[PDB]
Amino acid sequence: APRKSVRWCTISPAEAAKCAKFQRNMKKVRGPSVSCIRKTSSFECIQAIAANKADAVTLDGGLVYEAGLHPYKLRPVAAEVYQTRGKPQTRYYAVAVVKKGSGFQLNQLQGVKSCHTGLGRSAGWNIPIGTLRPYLNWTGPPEPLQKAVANFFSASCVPCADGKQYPNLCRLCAGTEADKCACSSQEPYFGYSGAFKCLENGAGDVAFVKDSTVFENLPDEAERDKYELLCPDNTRKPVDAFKECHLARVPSHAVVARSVDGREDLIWKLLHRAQEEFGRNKSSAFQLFGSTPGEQDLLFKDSALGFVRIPSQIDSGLYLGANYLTATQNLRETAAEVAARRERVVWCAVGPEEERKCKQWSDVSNRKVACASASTTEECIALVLKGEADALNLDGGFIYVAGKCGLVPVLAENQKSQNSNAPDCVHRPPEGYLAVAVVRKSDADLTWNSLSGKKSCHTGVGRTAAWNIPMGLLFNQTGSCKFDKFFSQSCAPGADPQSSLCALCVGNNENENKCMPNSEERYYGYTGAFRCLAEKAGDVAFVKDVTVLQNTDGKNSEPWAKDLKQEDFELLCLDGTRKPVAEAESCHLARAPNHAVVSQSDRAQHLKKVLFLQQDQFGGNGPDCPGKFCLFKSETKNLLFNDNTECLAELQGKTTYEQYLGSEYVTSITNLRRCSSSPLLEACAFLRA
Ligand SMILES: O=C([O-])C(=O)[O-]
Ligand SMILES: O=C([O-])C(=O)[O-]
Ligand SMILES: [Fe+3]
Ligand SMILES: [Fe+3]
Repeated sequence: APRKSVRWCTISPAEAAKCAKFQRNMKKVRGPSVSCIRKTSSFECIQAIAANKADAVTLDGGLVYEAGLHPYKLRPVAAEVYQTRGKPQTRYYAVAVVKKGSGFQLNQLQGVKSCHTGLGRSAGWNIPIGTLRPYLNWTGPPEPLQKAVANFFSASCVPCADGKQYPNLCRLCAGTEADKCACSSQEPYFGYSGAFKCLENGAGDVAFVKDSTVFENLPDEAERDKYELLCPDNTRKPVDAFKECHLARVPSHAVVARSVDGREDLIWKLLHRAQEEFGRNKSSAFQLFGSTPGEQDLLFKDSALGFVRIPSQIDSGLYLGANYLTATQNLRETAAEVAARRERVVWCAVGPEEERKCKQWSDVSNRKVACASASTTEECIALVLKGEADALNLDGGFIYVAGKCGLVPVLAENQKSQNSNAPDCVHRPPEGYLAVAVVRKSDADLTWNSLSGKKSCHTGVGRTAAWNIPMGLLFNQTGSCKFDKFFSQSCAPGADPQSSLCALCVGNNENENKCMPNSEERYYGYTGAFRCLAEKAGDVAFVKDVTVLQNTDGKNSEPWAKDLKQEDFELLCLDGTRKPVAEAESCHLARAPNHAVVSQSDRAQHLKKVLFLQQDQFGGNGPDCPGKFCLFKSETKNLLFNDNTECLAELQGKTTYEQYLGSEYVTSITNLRRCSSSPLLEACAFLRA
């Protein structure tokens, strides 16, 4: 029944002390007990936490990165919230502060003395150095980055820098005997504030710090006017114009904990009580976000508004973002590797079969396209968000998720529509597809109004024609969020493997991977959803009209398909009526938006280019189509794109998910959410907050 204490990790005496002050006042307030361990650098704490010696530590974005790397695998539990000069924030701008009357611009730092927070930190190293890589004249990875920087900066103070090999790196650092250049507050030039004393005490010429460090030290606007900011456009701007004059916007410091058995909630309990009891002028007996003048930013960031709990799918990569991640991974890659990645396009393929086709696409494209893969669509989208993949075609349902996370639709699928299959396609307005409810002509008993307790087949949970269109209509007539109870048993890949929804599913061939939301599940997709209805494992199938047409009347030859005939099938009309498959225009549940390709608004243009070429080579009228590759085909498995796609068309203006999906559907998707939400949809609300 009782639950233990959080062992907080400290890096230097002063910090140990404050930590003790913290433990003290905490028990005095009969709140969660703390313990204070002692190491000599955050790098040491990461190790200490990973080896189960400590439990938490506040870290800078840059170290969050290091922490989440393999051997350690830590994860950000809570993020500090900040000033903003406006609305509080979990992001800050890294900047380069300089004195007025020094003349040099950003592209002229060669030979200057520089003061840095510490080796490894966002705005004290990762951001400025990455920005200055182009002037470093440095090989790449085999050659130590430090050997590069040390040669550029005439002398600097970069705490934790191997001053033994690179003495120019520690040169300007003040600090007694072995105190000099320490990776803690021992070294007086450590952190946003030391980087500023090192600047202000005229020891260096430029300081790479946070957007507020100046104001944190110069309360009087007169003091400030003696300083300026190096803008990335080789101009200088006043210290208060950081929104415009910044090297970059990094994510806030965070409290990291182990990934397995890290006691996240003990940690959050602690912090929650601490803010409430000692945060913003709660107390006077102890102040959490305040430190001494000899040393600042002790334990946490002085004057942080508090913390926000970080959701649980969120790992360092998702936390940092593509942008930050890339630049950080960039300082550890050669110019060629970097350059390579920026020009290829990395598709995310979902599950085993999509990846094989992806591999073919790769070789046949002479690697203009490379591949990445994940078992589930959300996993692909996360890859798209960490920046490991660049795009993936998605169904209305998930276009919505992608959008909620800030990805935009690039181009949309255009099935072999019907008017003039001349060049129209790429400019043909996407016309969507009719979602329908299909039942066999046999069970003539069955109708819309008698679906209750019958068995059902679904393409997948989260998808338009299956999930989103019927479920949204039923939840209407039934007023209940009990989705797994409406239909007797069902198959809807992606559902709880232990719920009724996963009951009718079958897994792959030797029946493993039952219910998985990918091709492994034989009943996944519009095809699988139909097979289900057809192998008599289900009574009603929710797919788009065409699905019937493309698998009956010999068209599909797979054992199950072969003998089907469009005649054996009918459509359940909303008004209880029944019409044959072909009648669909007068008996559909709804008209959904074509699947569409999505990417970060960043890559969209490049992405569009490559896609327009690739599809011109192996597309619907691709010259090397049957020849060496057909992008839009896969033997009815609908791999990567639907097998009836003529081309990937323009969005006709609909450039945001809300515009693309349209008012109604976006709405209709939110109402349902009243019933359910997802860890991704949840992780993104935070990340895009
Ligand atoms: O933490 C740091 O050093 C930074 O943000 O620059
Ligand atoms: O993609 C789906 O599942 C659909 O359109 O029904
Ligand atoms: Fe920082
Ligand atoms: Fe769809």
